[PDB]
Amino acid sequence: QQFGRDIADTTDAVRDPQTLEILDITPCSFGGVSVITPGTNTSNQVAVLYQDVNCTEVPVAIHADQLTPTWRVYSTGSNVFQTRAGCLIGAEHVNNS
Amino acid sequence: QQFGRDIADTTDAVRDPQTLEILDITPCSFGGVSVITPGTNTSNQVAVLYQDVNCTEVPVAIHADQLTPTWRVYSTGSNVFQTRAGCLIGAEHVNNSYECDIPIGAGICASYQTSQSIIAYTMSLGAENSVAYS
Amino acid sequence: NNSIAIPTNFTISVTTEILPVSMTKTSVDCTMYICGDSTECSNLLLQYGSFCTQLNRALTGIAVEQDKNTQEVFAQVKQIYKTPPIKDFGGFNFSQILPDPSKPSKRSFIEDLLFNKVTLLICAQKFNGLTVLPPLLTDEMIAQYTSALLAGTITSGWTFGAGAALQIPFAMQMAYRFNGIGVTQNVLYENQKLIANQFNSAIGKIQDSLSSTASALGKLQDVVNQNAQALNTLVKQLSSNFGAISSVLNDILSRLDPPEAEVQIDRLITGRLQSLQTYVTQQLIRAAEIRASANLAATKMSECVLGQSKRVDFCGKGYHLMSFPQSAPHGVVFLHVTYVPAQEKNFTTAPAICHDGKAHFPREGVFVSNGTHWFVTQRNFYEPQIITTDNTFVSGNCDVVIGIVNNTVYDPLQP
Amino acid sequence: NNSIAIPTNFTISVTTEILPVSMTKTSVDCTMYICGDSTECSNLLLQYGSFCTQLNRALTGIAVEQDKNTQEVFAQVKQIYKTPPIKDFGGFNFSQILPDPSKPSKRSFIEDLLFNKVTLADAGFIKQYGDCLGDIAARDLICAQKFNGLTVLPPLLTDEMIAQYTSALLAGTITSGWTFGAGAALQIPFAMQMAYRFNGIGVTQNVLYENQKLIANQFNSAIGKIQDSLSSTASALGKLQD
Amino acid sequence: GRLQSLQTYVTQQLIRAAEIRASANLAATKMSECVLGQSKRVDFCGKG
Ligand SMILES: *[C@@H]1O[C@H](CO)[C@@H](O)[C@H](O)[C@H]1NC(C)=O
Ligand SMILES: *[C@@H]1O[C@H](CO)[C@@H](O)[C@H](O)[C@H]1NC(C)=O
Repeated sequence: QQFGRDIADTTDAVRDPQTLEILDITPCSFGGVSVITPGTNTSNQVAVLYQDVNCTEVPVAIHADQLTPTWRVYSTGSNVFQTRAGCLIGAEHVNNS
Repeated sequence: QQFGRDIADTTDAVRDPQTLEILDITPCSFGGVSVITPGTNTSNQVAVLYQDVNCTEVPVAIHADQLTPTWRVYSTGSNVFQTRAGCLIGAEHVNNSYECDIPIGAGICASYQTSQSIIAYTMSLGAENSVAYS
Repeated sequence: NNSIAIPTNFTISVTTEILPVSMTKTSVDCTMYICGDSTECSNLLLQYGSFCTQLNRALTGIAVEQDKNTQEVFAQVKQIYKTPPIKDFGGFNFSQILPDPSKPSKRSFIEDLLFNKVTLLICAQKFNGLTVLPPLLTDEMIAQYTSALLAGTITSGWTFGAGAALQIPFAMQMAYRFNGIGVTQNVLYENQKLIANQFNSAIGKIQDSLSSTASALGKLQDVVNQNAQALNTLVKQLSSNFGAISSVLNDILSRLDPPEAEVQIDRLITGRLQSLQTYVTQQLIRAAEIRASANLAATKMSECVLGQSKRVDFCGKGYHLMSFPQSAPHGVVFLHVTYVPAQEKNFTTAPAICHDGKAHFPREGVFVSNGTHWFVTQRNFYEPQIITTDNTFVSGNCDVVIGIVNNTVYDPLQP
Repeated sequence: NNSIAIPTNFTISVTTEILPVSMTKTSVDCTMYICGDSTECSNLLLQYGSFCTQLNRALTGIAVEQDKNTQEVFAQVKQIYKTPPIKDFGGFNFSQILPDPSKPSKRSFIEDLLFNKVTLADAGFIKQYGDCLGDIAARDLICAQKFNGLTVLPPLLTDEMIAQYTSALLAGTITSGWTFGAGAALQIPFAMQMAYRFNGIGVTQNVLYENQKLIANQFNSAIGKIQDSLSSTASALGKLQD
Repeated sequence: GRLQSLQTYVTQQLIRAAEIRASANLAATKMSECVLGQSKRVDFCGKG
C-alpha cells in the first residue's frame, strides 16, 4: 500500500515513506458556527453555538494563535455549556423551564 | 468620483467630462406588449396593450412613419385609452359594466360586441343584490 | 369511573387565522435581463435553444395562477349582497367589520388595520427587465367580495352558500348554530345579551391585538419578504462577472471585438441564465406553497364561512360556530367565532338508570348527580332536568349494564 | 327494491396509518463543499455571485420548516396530561400504547417497536456520522468538518419530548375524549365516552353498555394483532424508511 | 460541476420538503380531527 482513500475518493490514510508506519489525516477548518442574539435594538450580547463540536476541543479547533482577543473570550470562561446540539458559549444555563 | 452605480452595478448617474455637473441616467421606457384577440373564429380585430407604459411614447416605439400604412393606426385614432395596467390601443372605454371575458388587469376586462369593436370595461362583480333582512 | 365534568358556562372566543392566497406576479424577459439591448448577445442567446420561452411560459403560468388563486378564495358567490342599513342583529355589533363608507376606501376597519401592518429602491428594480403585473382583482373589489360574503352570512347564514340566499334573523342563525354544536336553542335565547357582549368584546380585543406593536401577520409579511429578496438577489446577480472580465455587457462590447468577445459574453449568459433559471424554479416551488394555501383558504371559506364545520380545530379552536372573512394584502384573514366551554363542576354520573327493573338511557345527554338527586343534563352545558320516560329510552334490563344505579323516573302523565 | 340487510353484530377494527412528518435537517457549507480549504478556489467562487447564499438560505428555510412541521402536528395541546395511576377504563387495555415508566425513556411499548423498524445500517454517510461522537481515541476528531461541510442538524424536539406529547394526547383522549382539544379537559368515564362515540355513528348507547365487556375484549385483541404485524419480520414502515 | 450538483440536490430537497410538508399538514388534520374528535369523513380516520 501507498495511500488510502475514502468513499468520496479523497485521501484519508497514508504510510510514511521513511519508517513505513500507519497514520491518518485530520482536516481542520472549523466553519460550522452559529450566532444567537436578540434584536440589536434590544441588546448587543451574543451567544455562539458550535454544532457537534466538543467543548474541550474548541481551543484547538479555533487556532487561537491567530485570533483576535474578541474571539478568545468565546473559547473559555464561566459561561460555557455543553449540549447535545453542540457547545454553547456566552449563555448562562438555568434549571427552570 | 465620476460614475455612480446601483445595486446591479449599472451606472445610474454620471458626470459630464466637459462640465463638472452631476448628470442622471435612467433606463429608457420599456415594457411588454399584449394582444387582446376575441378569436380568429369570431373576427380579426385586435386590441394591443402596452403594459405599464404611458400612452405619450407609444408611437415612438416603432418607426411607423416610414413603415407600411397599416402601422399608422398607432399614431392616430380614438382607440387609445390609458389604464392602470398600461396603455390600451384598439378598444374603446365604456361606462357600462359587464362580466369579464378577457381579463386584462387592475379590474378591467375586454370583450367584443356590437358598429363592431372591442370594448374595455370594469368587470362586474355580479348581479347586485340586497337581502330583505328583517 | 363515576365522575364527569359538565360545564356550567361558556365563552365565545373569536380567534383569527391568517392564510396567504396569492403572491406578487412577476414577468422577466431574457433580452432585458441576459442580453440587455445588445444585438451581439441576443443573436448569441437564440442558439441556446428555447430556454427563454420556457422561462416566460413558466412565469405566465404562475401569473395567471395567482389571479386564479384569488378567484376560488374570494369569488365564491356571484351575487353581491348588501347588509341592510339598520344594524339590528339581536345586540351583535358588526359595524367594526362591515365596510364603513366614511373613508375614501370602501374597506372595513379590521381590514384597514391589516393593510397598514404589512410593509410593501423597489421601483428601481422594475426597470432592469423585471415587471410586476398588477393583480386582476384590485384591493377595493376584493373587499367588496368579503362584504358580499359577510352580508350573506349575517343576513342569510349558510343558506346563501347552498343556493338562493334565505334571509333569517341573526338571533335564529346563531340559535341553530348552537344546535349544530349539540347545544339546545334555549341556551342562547335565555342569555342572548350575554353572548352578544362577549362577541362584541371579543372583536374589540382583535382590534387592540392588531393595533398594538404585536405584528401577528408573519405569514403575509413573509410572502412579501420572500418575493422581495428573490427579486433583489436576481437583479444583484447582474453585477457578477461569472469569470468574465466585466459584469456589464456594454463595456465588453466596447473594449473587445466580436471574435474574442464571444468567449467572454458567453460566460455571462451561462451565469445569468442559470441565475434566472434558479429564480423561476424557486418561484415555481413557492407557487405550489401558495396554491396549497389558496386551496386551504378556499376550503375554509367554503366550510367555515359558508357553513358550520364539524371538523375539530379546522375552523378555529373549540366548537366552531361561524367565521368572517377579511381581505388582507396578498392573503385573507378569517375571524373564527368558536364556542369554548367554560367553568366546570364535579358530577357523579352513571351510564344508565334502573327504575322498573329496566335500564333507562338518556336520549340526548348524560345522567348526572350533584350529590343527592340524579338528573339528565346536556353534555356541553348544565341545565338539570328531571328524569322522565319521554327524556329517556329503555333498552334491556338492569343486570347487564355495569354502573347502573337505582333511581325513580317520573312519569309525565301519571298525575 | 323491497329487501334490506341490517347487521346483527359488529367488530371493532384498529388499523395503523403511517404518515411522514419531518425529514433530516441538512446544512451545507458551500465554500467548504466546493472550495474545501482552498483560498484560491474561494476567490473564484465569489466571481459566481451570491449563488450559495441562496442555497444556505434555502436549506435553512427547509430546516426550520421541519421543526414547524413537527410542532403543528404534535404540539396541539399546551397541557401535558398524565394518565391516572389506576387503569380502570371499563375493561379497555391501554398498557400497550401508554408510556411505560419502567423503561428509562417515556416511550410506550409500541413506540419501541416502531423505532426498531427504521435502521440506518444501509447508509454510509449517516451511519459513520454518528460514530464520531462516540470516538475519543482519535485526536482532534472534528467530524463537522470531515464530511465536506455536510452536516445534519438535530431536531428541535427530541424523541423523548415528542413521546410526552403523544402520552399527553393519549391521556386527554382516554380521560376526556374530544373536549380537551376544544377547551379545558373534561373528565368522563371511558365507558361513557365510547357510548357517545357510538351515538355519533348512529347506533344507540344501549348497544355499547349491553355488551361493553365484549367490546373491550375485541379492542384488546385488536391491539394485540398490531403487535404481531410489527414485532414480526413484516415491515409495514415503508413510508418512513423511504 | 460541483455547484450544479449542489444546486440539484437543494432543488430536489425543496420538492421533497413540499411532499413531506403536505404530509405533515395531513397528519395535523388527522390529529386535529381523528384524535381530538370524531370525524364523519369516510375513510379519513380509518376503514369503517
Ligand atoms: C427596537 O428598535 C427600535 C428602533 O427602531 C427602538 O426604538 C426600540 O426601543 C427597540 N426595542 C427593543 C425592545 O429593543
Ligand atoms: C369505580 O372504581 C372504584 C375505585 O375503587 C370502585 O370502588 C367502584 O366499584 C368502581 N365502579 C365501577 C362501576 O366500575
